Amino acid sequence: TRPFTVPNIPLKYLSNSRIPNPIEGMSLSPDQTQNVQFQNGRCTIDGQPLGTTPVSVSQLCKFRGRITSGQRVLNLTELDGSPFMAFAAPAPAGFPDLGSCDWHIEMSKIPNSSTQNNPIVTNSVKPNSQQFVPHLSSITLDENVSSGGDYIGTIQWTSPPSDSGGANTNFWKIPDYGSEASQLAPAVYPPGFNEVIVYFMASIPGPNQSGSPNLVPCLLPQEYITHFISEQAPIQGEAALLHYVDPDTNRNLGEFKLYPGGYLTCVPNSSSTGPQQLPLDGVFVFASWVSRFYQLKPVG
Amino acid sequence: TRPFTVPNIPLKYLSNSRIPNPIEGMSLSPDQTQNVQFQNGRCTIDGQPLGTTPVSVSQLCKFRGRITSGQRVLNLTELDGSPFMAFAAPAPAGFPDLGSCDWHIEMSKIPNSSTQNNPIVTNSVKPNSQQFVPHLSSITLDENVSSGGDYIGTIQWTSPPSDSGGANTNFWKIPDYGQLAPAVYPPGFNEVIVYFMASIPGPNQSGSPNLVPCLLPQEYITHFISEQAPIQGEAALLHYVDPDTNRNLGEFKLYPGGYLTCVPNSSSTGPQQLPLDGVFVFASWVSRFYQLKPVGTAG
Repeated sequence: TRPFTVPNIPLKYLSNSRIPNPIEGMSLSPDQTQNVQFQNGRCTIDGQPLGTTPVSVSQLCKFRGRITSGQRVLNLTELDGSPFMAFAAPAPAGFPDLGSCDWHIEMSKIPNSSTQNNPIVTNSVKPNSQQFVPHLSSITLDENVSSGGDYIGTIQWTSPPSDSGGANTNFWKIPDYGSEASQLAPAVYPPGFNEVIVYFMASIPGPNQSGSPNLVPCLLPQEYITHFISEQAPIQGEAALLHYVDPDTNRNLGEFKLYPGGYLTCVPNSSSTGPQQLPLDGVFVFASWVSRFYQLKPVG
Repeated sequence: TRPFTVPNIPLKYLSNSRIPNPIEGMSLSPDQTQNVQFQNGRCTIDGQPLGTTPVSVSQLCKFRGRITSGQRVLNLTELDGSPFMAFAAPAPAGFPDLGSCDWHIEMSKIPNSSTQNNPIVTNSVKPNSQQFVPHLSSITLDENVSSGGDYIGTIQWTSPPSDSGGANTNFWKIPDYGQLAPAVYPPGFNEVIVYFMASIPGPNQSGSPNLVPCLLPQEYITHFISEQAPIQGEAALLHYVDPDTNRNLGEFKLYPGGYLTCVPNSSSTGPQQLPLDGVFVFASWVSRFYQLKPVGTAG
């Protein structure tokens, strides 16, 4: 019976699980009653990935598809060029889940066949548009692509969403996949007992209305998810009790519950306080399996 | 004593350890006896990173530094903005080690303070140029930078090196940094080093796939760093296993230094022939003299 483990690595060295960028911080949701329905960075702690969650940071917040010369319709594939059908997920593995914003994308043809010239095409996507239908293997870009072929790309930068009545960037949202998308990873809610969900923050370039850090929250560092996928440790409680340990002094900085559904909660010591003030060079370590009744020591 | 293990994940879901890009293939070197001296994707199998090798794909083939408005000199820090300690490493952790090419980069100021406009600045670096001195904590870009500040970026695309008598792109080579992980040689007994290939955008003179080689999947390196399994022989005998049938598809030696080897069954055949949906499984610790069953189709 394989014991449950999380990777023995300091947080500051681990990747966000919605964008392939280093974790800079832990944060609460602006409203702490708020639910999230992220499709990337979703994994049960016995190693079942949910929604669009890929295995590797190398497949995270990427898209692949065929576009016809001088046209705007990207016909989406899996990132290996395999056909995608949404029988089990809302979009291909890795597909971005960055809601309430415009995507300014970069991409290039695969494989390379060129002997000179810049292979990079920049373009943009309004995921609130009606022909944003990744659930049907299709999205339409804003500008025509001169050279047809097999394109792999990523979100280069984000901006507040178009045709939204001047709404700000809001990375706590996900896109509409459907037009109806049925295979979504379920929303996650704060599960009672004074507990709030903890989010791992990373920056992506892009302007926003406040001229502030452009931060994407996720539920779990990607390397945790890859661990769980390889390990497949059986769940033997209603939640996994975790310590955020300073690896130099061996001292516990905070008690946390990691629920079987793959989200982490804590009790903040106040609103002036919480995992926001914790250093980034701590290590999460499994203590024991507890019930959901289990009451945590306030953090901070 | 944590027994030695390798992640239970098919190769095709894993990342290159020199570029943050999915593994597409295994390949031998152009001369199959040639040494390599990659600074990224270097890690002992008991979990010691070597060279610039980062822990995460998130930090891989990336740079950060300060630029003054109207200058070309990028003064390097670590990726979190902390000073580069020039003496522990050849370059900040995750700094690209792609030699024998021009780098066409993209970068942006961190943190964002902007309310409109595109934040991406593009630019060029000749790593073979005079002022490519990362060891001395700076590189010089080809184009002036309008707007000074703290920049983080990556290699967007590669091209054959400038000022090189028209040499091709050679991803088997590193730049001169101006404390290197040591060179890796085939160890003998007709063993060749096995390389894991990923695509980065860019033209080459062959007009063919633009593939970077690396010694280990990054997820393998991250596991070793977490597990720190003690080394209990001169080599970790591995099997490349088809997880559907438990079929053994080939025997490999994983050296403590962090390179994989096989014996190719002929000059034109070997690991390049293997499917990418296998899993590497630790079998046993063996002596460096252990003779591998040759891999690949018989002559």
